[PDB]
Amino acid sequence: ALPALIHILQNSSNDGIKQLAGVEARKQVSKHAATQTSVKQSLLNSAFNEGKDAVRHANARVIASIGSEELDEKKWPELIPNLLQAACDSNPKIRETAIFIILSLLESFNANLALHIDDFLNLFAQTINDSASLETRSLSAQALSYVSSLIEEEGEINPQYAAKFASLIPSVVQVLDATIREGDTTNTKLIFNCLNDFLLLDSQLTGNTIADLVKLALQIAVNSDVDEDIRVFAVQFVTSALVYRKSKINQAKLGPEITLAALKVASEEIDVEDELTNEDEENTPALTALRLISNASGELSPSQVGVPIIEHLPTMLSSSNPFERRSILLAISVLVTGSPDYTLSQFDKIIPATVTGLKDSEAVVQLAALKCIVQLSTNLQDEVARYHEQYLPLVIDIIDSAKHVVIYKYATLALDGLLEFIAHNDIIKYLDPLMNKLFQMLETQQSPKLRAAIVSAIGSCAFAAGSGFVPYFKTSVQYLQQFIQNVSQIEGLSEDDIELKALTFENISTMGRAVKSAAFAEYAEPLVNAAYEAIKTDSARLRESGYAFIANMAKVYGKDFAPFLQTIIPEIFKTLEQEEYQVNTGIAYEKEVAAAALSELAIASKEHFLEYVEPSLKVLAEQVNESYGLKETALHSMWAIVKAVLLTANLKEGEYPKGVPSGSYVDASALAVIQTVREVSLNNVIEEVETSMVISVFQDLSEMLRLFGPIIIMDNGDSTHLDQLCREALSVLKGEHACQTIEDLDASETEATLLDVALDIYVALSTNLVGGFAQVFTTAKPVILQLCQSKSKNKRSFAVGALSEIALGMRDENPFIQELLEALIISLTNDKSLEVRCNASYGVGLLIEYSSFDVSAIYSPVLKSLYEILSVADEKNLAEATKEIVDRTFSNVCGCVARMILKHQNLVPLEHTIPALLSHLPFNTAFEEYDPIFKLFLKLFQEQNSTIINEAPKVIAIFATVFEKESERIELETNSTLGREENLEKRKQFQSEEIKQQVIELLKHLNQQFNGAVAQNPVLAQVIA
Amino acid sequence: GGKAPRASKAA
Repeated sequence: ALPALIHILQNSSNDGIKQLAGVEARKQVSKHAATQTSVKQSLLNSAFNEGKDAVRHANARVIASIGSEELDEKKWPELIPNLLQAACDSNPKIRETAIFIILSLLESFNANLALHIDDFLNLFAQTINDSASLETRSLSAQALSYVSSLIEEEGEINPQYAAKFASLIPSVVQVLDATIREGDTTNTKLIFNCLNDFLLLDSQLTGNTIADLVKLALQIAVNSDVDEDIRVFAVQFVTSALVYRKSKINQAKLGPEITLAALKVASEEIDVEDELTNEDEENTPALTALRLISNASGELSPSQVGVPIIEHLPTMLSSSNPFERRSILLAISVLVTGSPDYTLSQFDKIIPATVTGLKDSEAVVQLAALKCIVQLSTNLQDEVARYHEQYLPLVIDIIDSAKHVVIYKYATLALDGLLEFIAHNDIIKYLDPLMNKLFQMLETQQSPKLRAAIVSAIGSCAFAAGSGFVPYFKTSVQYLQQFIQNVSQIEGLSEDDIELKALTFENISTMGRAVKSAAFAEYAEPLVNAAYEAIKTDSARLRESGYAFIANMAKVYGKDFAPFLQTIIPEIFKTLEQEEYQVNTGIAYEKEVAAAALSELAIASKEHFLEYVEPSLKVLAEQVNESYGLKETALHSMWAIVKAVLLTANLKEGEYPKGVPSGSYVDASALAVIQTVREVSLNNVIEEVETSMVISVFQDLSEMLRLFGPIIIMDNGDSTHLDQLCREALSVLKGEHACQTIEDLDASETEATLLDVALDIYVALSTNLVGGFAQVFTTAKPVILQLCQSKSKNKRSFAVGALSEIALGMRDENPFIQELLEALIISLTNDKSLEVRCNASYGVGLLIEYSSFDVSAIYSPVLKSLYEILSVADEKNLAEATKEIVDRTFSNVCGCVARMILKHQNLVPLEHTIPALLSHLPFNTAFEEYDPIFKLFLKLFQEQNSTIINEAPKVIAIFATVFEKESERIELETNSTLGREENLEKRKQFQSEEIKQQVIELLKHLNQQFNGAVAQNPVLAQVIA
Repeated sequence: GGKAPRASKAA
């Protein structure tokens, strides 16, 4: 039934047919009597005599598939011995076809080939250097990939084998050199695949080569004589080494050379007019390099990648080669994602640089700066926004005079991200001109790519402006209603046409968050019906926009939206169970938003969601096990369901009973939900090798414990899951967790974040358990104290900050105050980082406040350090370390000094300390530190202490600012867009209503004494009465 | 990881 295909292969007069049958014959080898030997020989003659290689290869592959099958038992024992013979033949063409046939056998993966590893090692050790056929040398390198996989299959790596295999690696490098010299780009790529497979190998096979392979790929990548496609192979290889063997790169300190190599390739000339008008190649060297810098920034420490880029920013930005100006800007835009914190600290350099880019004559440079700004905004959202007064005029001017479509898109996109995060009070100055400009722009531009960018920017105005968007609400929906007609009719629409509708659905729902239910009522019903139309549509992008609309609806209507659950939850369920492979990115994005919608619905529906809890947790749990890209988000939504249940049971955030629970402060039904998700959370952290998975779980557990207490991790006196959680978290601190193991080493920002989120488990358990935390804290304490000594500035900062917060959780029930206080004083006194000393001073005051032993010996040294730290922040104030840090250091130092005066007034000489305190008041940030200062003011004035009594005018002025700031906060609280309450606690001036009343009561007393000084101030006269 | 600091319109 099968032999037919072979005969066509031998005989067909037309030559292509011989080949076409060979392709089919190989496929049909497995299914398909005494003369199986006659068919073997006919193939071998054809495979060494046929004229043209393609037919030769066609014959050879059929032979190999036969050999693997005819190796159930010893059915063809001479095949491998004959091929080994022919590969040593004097005729180079005979050797070439022999190695080709051996390669096909190796491609069969027949388990019996492992019987021959030493044969292959000996043969390929010779044929790899064959001086007659470069093709034969390349096939031998290709063959070596399979031989290595065989030696690793063995129980124990044969040491003799791996020494032979590693000895061959320089030979493969010699082949790579040869193929590049002869221009055989087909084989150059194949050798690059061989180099890529070495990355995955066990270190015993590769020797110490991997670092030198990287060095060599960089030599190839930077050399512009080499063909473009070959250089891409080299950039990709180094990018591949960052993923699979960054430990080797670190050992060679290759990060900076990689960064600089990628920087030089990125500066090469590109097609300017294509960049400017062609709406999105990453197979040209300069673009591939940007992927290299991006991956380098994610995998390595900012000292290895970010610092080299910033050191070259001044010379490249002023270069007369616009492509060097363009490069450094795009280098920054790709650095920000993996090194956000490092990038933020360089804003004193980067913000002016982006401004210079916007001012450039060359549009390619202007486009780069805008891409940089976009990237910065996405990543460090409000930080970029604060510089709007410089940006907005510059970006508007570019929009007004743009000559290319891609500059217009990125200028609108840059405006979108800036406005999205501008403070509510600052947007008010601009809101009317922006609004009229955006709608003037929406009218002019008919390209759906440009209209989508404008609609998003308009939605960002509403988001920032909150209630201040009401005057524009009706006219905006009137206009935008046109882009959401015929939602169901998705045929005859382009991809950009789909996106313009989807963005309109999403940003109209953002307007409901800005102007709330009352001003949204006019259009609620038609818009919700259209959103359901989108959910049923065959466009995943369109369904995704529908779920986004509903999620924001949940925020607007709360329980009032509950009658819609019965229809919507089944549409969400269908979305979450979709098959995820075409991967179909639209479905991944749709699944993410549907999951957000399901979480938002659960929170809002309250009691009405209970009948959906079990089913929702069933669907979500399945996605954690089987979904390819939704595990973290799916697990997060389970915890959101838990939050919905616990709030429905009227467990109020932060109102849980402290200490290890002997039983449960939650009813049996809610406890069963918690235990379910608590079980899945531990299962996805234990022996988990995805660090993003471990981070996500630790974040969810931290947030849930802070909100609802130890019942999240423990109940009924059983601490099995608590011990597991700390066992895992302690592993991450030691650097010994599975996600880590694939001591002083320099760490990436992701690696450091992993450290911080594990510390956050301890910080949250200490507030949960108070004195009951001491037992659990005993193992981590030595590790964390050791981390306070790291060569890493962020690690020292994380540990000291976490020790300070742990102190706050344990309060006076902490049996280690003396030991912790001693460590933090060393940090306060000797650390070279202002940020580290900043966090240290907070813990020092807390520890002193909670100490019950004699601290008279440490007051004087600590106070001297506290005045010196006021000295290093003073100089910095006048002209690594940001202004935010400096201002926080003043707040924390003053809080620490106040806590000490409060604790042991007799030990502190007030005549000099009170003015130092006053001179740094009012605060600019860290208003939590007012709490001890208000308390100190209360006590000093109650004792009619002379030092404060003479300072009444400064004290009155401080409270004028405090109450002025407090009312501004209350106005912002009511007018803001729904759900932007990220920093609600941080802008609070008072830590409690009780202390706020004491300050008011103190202010009234101050009015009688000092004869109405208090009421002279309009702010305080209002609060006094 | 302590006092010094370490979602939006989109979904």
